[PDB]
Amino acid sequence: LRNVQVLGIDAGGTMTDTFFVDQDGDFVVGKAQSTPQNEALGLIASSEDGLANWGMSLHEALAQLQTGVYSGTAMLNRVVQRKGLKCGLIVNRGMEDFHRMGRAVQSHLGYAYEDRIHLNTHRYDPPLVPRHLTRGVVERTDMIGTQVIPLREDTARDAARDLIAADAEGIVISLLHSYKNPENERRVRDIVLEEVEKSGKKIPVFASADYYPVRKETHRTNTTILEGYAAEPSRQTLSKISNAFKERGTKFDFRVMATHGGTISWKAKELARTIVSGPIGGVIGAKYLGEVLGYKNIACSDIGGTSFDVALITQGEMTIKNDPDMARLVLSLPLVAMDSVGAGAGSFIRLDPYTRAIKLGPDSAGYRVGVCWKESGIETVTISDCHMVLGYLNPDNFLGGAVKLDRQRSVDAIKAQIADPLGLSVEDAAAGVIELLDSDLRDYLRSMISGKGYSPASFVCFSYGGAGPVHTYGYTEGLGFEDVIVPAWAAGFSAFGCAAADFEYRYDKSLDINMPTETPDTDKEKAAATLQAAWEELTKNVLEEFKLNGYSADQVTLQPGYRMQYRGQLNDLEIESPLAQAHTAADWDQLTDAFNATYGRVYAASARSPELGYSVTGAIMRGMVPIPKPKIPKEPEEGETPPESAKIGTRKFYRKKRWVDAQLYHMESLRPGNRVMGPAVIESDATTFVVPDGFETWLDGHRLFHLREV
Amino acid sequence: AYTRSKIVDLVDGKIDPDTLHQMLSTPKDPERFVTYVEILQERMPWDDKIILPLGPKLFIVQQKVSKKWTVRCECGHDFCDWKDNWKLSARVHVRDTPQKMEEIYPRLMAPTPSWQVIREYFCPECGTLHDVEAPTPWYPVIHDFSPDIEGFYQEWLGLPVPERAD
Ligand SMILES: [Zn+2]
Repeated sequence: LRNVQVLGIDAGGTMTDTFFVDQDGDFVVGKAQSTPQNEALGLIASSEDGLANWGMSLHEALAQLQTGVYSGTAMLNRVVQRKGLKCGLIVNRGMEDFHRMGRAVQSHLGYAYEDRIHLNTHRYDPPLVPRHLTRGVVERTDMIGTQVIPLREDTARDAARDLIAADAEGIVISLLHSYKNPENERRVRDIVLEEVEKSGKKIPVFASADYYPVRKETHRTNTTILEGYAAEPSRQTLSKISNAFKERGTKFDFRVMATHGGTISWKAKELARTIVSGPIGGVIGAKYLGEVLGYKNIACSDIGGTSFDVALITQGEMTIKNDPDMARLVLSLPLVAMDSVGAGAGSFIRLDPYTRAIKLGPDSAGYRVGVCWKESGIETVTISDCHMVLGYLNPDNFLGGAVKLDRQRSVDAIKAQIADPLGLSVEDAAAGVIELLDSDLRDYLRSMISGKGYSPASFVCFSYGGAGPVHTYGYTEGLGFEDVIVPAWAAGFSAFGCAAADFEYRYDKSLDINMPTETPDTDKEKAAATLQAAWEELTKNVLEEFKLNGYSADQVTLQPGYRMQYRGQLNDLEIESPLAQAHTAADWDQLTDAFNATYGRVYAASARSPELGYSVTGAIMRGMVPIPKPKIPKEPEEGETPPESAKIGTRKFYRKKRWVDAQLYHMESLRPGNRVMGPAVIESDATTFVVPDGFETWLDGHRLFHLREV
Repeated sequence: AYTRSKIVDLVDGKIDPDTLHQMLSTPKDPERFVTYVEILQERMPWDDKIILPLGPKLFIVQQKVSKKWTVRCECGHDFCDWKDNWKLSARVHVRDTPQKMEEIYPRLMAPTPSWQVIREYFCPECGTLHDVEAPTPWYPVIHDFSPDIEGFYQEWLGLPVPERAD
């Protein structure tokens, strides 16, 4: 009957999403509460929920899966809320101060135009590693590996003993120019490792050269500190899940979504590569969906249990920043350009004791939804509690009614905490929280677009929080988007983007090819020979890892690329090779010509400085094998009047100081072409789509809805 | 716009960063001055009205009875009439030797006192340091600020000027 082949996953603060793709592209989606202390438990439960719609067992499916992609949010959250581990740092003696000085930069990282110049706005955050947990070793290696000041190994032994004594929970080692010559930094690491053995303590050590061998020491050290600070807690998670699944009969190695939009292996020790894996899942699904349906300019908007994630897909592509910042930290890993604000369905609603103003978040309730769920033990109300008071949520359909949500719990806790301290009704208490959030999310989405120089009418807005379809009206109202779309699978949209991700392996090797403009055709063939070699050395790496994953070389599609620049420069360009093979003089002329071409486009024709000569800085090799991508429905459209079968009664719905009996519709029972006039709520097992009075929706043949102002 | 207790925290150097950014990045609250000056008033131990703050512990003030405008310390000392330089009626310490400069600077980081002098200016009653100048030798005392108090209250604030004698 059915062969299930691809699985995507968003392990979130609230729900763990599963997205199953079968051989013909047909899919089904599962939801379960996360089990953040061991995400395997929720993964299994969600799998069994999704698979049960196909009347199929978790056992039977796992034997057929050919690949799966994991994405999540546990690590990213730990960084943002500075809830990492008491981590310590060893750097070169005399330069212990550089972490906490933040290279000056980090007193204005990610500032809008206006605050970049408003001087009194600049502010330093706490350093990831405080000064009393930094130490210094006496060593110095220069920009080409020469050891000017040899490592005085004694200072490394005291460095270790100091941080062991300080009860550090991990130790990071960053020595200048170690990417070039890691001898001294790896001796330090070994010496530290020795001292932790003697202490009996459980302290892991991170050499920056072992993780992020790249220039710019503030970037490298921040990124490496991330492995100690935030990655380590969720290090258990990918081996707990992978073990639980091979135990259960999977024959593949999981992949993870990584910061540049591509997948990497679950085995990699650089978990910081996988830190924005969940959000990037959503951006990739929206990218995929656009390609099928020709939407080239899409603004992505995701609302989860904890935050509101937002990115722009500009002419078919996402933007990837090279040496980016994130959470006001310089980092060495390539990142997809996104943005968020820390509010979601579970964000906690508190009143300033002195101002008596409402502050949403920044923390969330997570898989515990709020007070409305009796067994959650949550005492502070959450935005989800206002949903219940106002009639947004159905008390008896959280997770299909598998979860008991009591409205009167929400009403009593809203009154005591918010309504009565503010002299308002529970209706007006709840409606003012939702109204503030509506405007706060709306002004952010409008401004990230304004900032990048675009009008909202140049884009189509994909909305897919899983709790975002509850406020699509809110943050979109009057922005002037060309169209606003709620796809029917909105709740597992990132896990949708993960099952949609290309099966691709990438491999890199750096190089030192230096050519003047005027060169004889023998220096020119020598250069083409050495690049030609590196592609072959890389080509066997791509194919060798695809063999260990059960793929013969015939199924692998190969794409060579290289990195070039004018001779004296600091940054280079990736260039897709027009030739798969190089070799002969004129081909090296093609590779330079191609470079020149893109440099004109990337910058300006008159930026070109051929007279400086050329420098080839690396070589690249990509490897694609085919995979069932999720098939977007193409249903025949019918009448605008929806069937009587889809009516499920009404709920008391309160918006602008008014109560109305809002119709209830079963999402799956709606047909292509129907229309729904507000006030109405559209419900399925795990998505609630809110259309207040004053709005309208219609459904198309691709199970996409469309919000109109009306 | 801003809560009163939040403008207090701002005076006490204890305001939270969110509201500090809010105050900076958005249009100013027309009401600030009247809330501010009232916040300072209730923290003085003398009931004479404050007209304009000159420093953290220094004010232009309206004598409750005579209605004269004067410069006043927080402690009580009236220096002079408000149109005069208060520093002319204050006490001054001049750092003009390496020994005195090296009391507030490590050597080498101190200025050289044949080029630059530190002139500290104190209230006579409480020893409070209201202002420190850093000019050259010979350089006059500096009359920092001569405010157009009438126009401020009358044209920019929409307030009556406080009663005034000479
Ligand atoms: Zn005094």
